[PDB]
Amino acid sequence: PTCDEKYANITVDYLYNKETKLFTAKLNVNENVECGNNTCTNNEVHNLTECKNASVSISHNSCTAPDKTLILDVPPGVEKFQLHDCTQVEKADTTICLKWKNIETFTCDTQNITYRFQCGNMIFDNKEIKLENLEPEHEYKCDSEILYNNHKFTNASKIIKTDFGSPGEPQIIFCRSEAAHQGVITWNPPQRSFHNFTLCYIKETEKDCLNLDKNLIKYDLQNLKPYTKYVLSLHAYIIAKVQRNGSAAMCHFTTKSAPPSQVWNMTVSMTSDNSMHVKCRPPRDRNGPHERYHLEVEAGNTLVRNESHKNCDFRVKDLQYSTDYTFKAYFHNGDYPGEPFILHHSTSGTK
Ligand SMILES: *[C@@H]1O[C@H](CO)[C@@H](O)[C@H](O)[C@H]1NC(C)=O
Ligand SMILES: *[C@@H]1O[C@H](CO)[C@@H](O)[C@H](O)[C@H]1NC(C)=O
Ligand SMILES: *[C@@H]1O[C@H](CO)[C@@H](O)[C@H](O)[C@H]1NC(C)=O
Ligand SMILES: *[C@@H]1O[C@H](CO)[C@@H](O)[C@H](O)[C@H]1NC(C)=O
Ligand SMILES: *[C@@H]1O[C@H](CO)[C@@H](O)[C@H](O)[C@H]1NC(C)=O
Repeated sequence: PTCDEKYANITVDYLYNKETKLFTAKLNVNENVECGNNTCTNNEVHNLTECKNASVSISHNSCTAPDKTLILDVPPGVEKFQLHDCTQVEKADTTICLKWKNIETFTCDTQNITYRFQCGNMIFDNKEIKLENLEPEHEYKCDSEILYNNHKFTNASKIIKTDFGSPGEPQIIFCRSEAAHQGVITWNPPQRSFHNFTLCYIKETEKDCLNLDKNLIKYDLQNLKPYTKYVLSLHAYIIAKVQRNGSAAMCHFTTKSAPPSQVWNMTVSMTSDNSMHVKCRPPRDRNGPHERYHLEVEAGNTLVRNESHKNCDFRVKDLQYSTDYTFKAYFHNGDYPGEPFILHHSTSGTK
């Protein structure tokens, strides 16, 4: 057939010379072809400017006239594109973002420029791509190429590593309280890589948190309130490109009861010449399960009266006249009594 017939579907490969900033067009043909005015030694058209059309008329002894007129639509310079890692730092442990950047202008129409990627075995067609649900602490090879009129003119590879993902959780051997103001937590460290621990103890109203060293596996909880339930939470964390907290292990205990605080604002007031009215306010810290107010009346370093009520209101009647009395009032929570509030008041009249 005609050379236009034999070479109607001829393909070209573009080879960039970084030193000259010029392209070579390699004609994809077996036989040593002849080119018109312009020479094509071997089967290569040399020194082509980027983004400029060149015409080549192709013939061979095996085909007749007309010659195959081939238009070389030369691509942009390879150094005008850069493969950039756009990965979001908060999601670096499970994601990859890659994007080609156009670092210098070129006159070629961008509508004929296509970008391809292969990450693992997934194939993408776009200027930028995103991979999600990646396993942390792994390495992946993402290959990419750029096409002009579906012809590859450049390519690159990017090897990416995924950051440090979620450690924890630690295992509690036991968390208990053997005292009223103290508690303890015994645990085992998690198998994953971590930087430190976080302990939080929650009571009814307050929540207190602490950062402990990664080396210790026991914590002595000090300065606790008697007869109160504490919900402990222990988790491990790591400082990667962002802080990553692991799962939290939970445990609880109620601290032991203790003697209550002293009763508040105790008063003794005369109701007659031989009778007193004793009243006080509840202790700030009851520290126990039940409620009871006790009154001890002493005279001459000897206990003369011992009364108890649900409320701190005592009417001490029919006492001896002209006698100095000691009034010891205290709360009893059911488990322990409180330190007595001591007041002295003497009776009037004469015996
Ligand atoms: C293009 O891909 C080939 C493998 O297909 C590779 O050998 C070559 O180095 C890549 N080019 C660049 C500049 O990364
Ligand atoms: C744990 O936290 C403290 C601050 O609370 C910090 O000074 C210390 O360096 C951390 N430990 C480790 C091993 O990173
Ligand atoms: C991670 O733990 C720290 C305390 O170590 C806390 O301030 C932060 O809010 C926690 N974040 C999450 C998402 O659990
Ligand atoms: C005790 O009660 C009296 C009378 O109500 C009051 O003036 C005083 O401020 C109270 N003291 C305390 C410590 O609450
Ligand atoms: C007063 O009675 C209480 C309640 O039974 C008792 O615990 C306490 O010992 C008595 N006081 C004295 C000084 O005996």
